[PDB]
Amino acid sequence: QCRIQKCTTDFVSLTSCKALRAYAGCTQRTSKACRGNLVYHSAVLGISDLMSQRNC
Amino acid sequence: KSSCKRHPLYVDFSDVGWNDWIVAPPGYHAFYCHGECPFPHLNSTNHAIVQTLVNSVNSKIPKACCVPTELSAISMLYLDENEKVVLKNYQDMVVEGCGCR
Amino acid sequence: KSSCKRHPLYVDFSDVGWNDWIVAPPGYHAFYCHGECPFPLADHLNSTNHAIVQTLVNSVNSKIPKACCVPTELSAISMLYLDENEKVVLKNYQDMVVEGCGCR
Ligand SMILES: [Cl-]
Repeated sequence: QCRIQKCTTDFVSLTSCKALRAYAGCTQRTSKACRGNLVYHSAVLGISDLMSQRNC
Repeated sequence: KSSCKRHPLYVDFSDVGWNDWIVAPPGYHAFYCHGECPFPHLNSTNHAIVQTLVNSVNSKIPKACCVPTELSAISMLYLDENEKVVLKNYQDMVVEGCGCR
Repeated sequence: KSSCKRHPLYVDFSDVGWNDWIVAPPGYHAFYCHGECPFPLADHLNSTNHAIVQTLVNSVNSKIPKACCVPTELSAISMLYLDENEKVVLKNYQDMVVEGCGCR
């Protein structure tokens, strides 16, 4: 089902625009099964917000 | 300095850009918690009592924090792949009560 | 700005004047929570749906504060005190020790 938890733990461990790009794809894959997920819909907004600040 | 209590907060889903997936409602009253957790009645853990006493002796240790201690669910509508409406109950969306933790 | 995490804190009961009733221990490792609950990261970490929302609202309007870094998992300790009969009484005090922090 919704796998944003797996995408998040994977990005958070990397952070401790190469990890953001990997996290943007991951969330776009599980996107279909995350259709009504609050933590996913915040992640889409979160990733988008870090693509502008810092811009890459 | 104003003490720990709930404060009103209407969340308009279009303002946070969540109107791209939430069919209904257009927003809701979430509320929020804010205020001082002072040494001298509030809902607090034993840890929050201790941290507050430690803070009164050493300022470098912060006071307990004013956070939601009682929350309630709301139901929202979204769409599935087929543009069919799906109702879902989202837990801990509304603040019923604040406390020091 | 450092993110939400646990920080060490030894509580010496004499320093808080609680040594007038707590026979044992002389103190304990309480710990404490501190740090920013930022928009991308805060989500999980560990947070309620309200904390996710408040954090998103804050990223749009700063006048609304961020979620707060508080203990989300606590554990108990046992202490010794005296009753009226000057006899030692053991008691387990709940939520004394931070095991984990989260954004609420
Ligand atoms: Cl809590």
